Amino acid sequence: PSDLEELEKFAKTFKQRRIKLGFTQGDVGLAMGKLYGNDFSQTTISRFEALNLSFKNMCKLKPLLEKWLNDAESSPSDKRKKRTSIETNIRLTLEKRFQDNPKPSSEEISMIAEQLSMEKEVVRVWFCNRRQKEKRINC
Amino acid sequence: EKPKVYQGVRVKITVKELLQQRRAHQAASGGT
DNA sequence: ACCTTATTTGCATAC
DNA sequence: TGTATGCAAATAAGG
Repeated sequence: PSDLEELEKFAKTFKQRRIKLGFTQGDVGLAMGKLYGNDFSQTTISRFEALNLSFKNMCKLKPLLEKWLNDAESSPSDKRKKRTSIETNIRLTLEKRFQDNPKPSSEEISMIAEQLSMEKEVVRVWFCNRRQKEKRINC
Repeated sequence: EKPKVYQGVRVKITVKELLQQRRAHQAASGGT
């Protein structure tokens, strides 16, 4: 159980205690990756300490971070796909495909995947995300 | 300098924002 | 399946 | 050289 009051104080306390232990934000995530299956990023740790994550996202991460800090203070020390980086050339081709066909078919997605040497699901997700972006930018 | 249009996804409501709203409400409630 | 809407995250990069 | 952040891939949850 947690409350906004407790979360505000843990983020303050966590940053203070981690720096004294000598861990950087990225090191915390990498240690989290060994302790817990999912490897967390420096970006996520910075957002947790800045209270710039959702209430439930923070409530979920707090116990995992608390165990690491207490376990690491005790003893001295020191299922999610990796984000695919789409190079500028691949992105420009995909944007061109989005113009001529806004919603590609699975067969069209498969061809584009072979053309740009990318996995199909990534292309499918890219078009899904791209469509949502168009909706937000142009209400 | 010209304002850009924010492109991307944002946390709809951050804990930071929720905390700020409480303090605003608490200020009015404390007075009343 | 994969469309949708709605969040969770993380590269890349500016500080 | 760490930390903050824009932009957006990955995921979750309904049709």
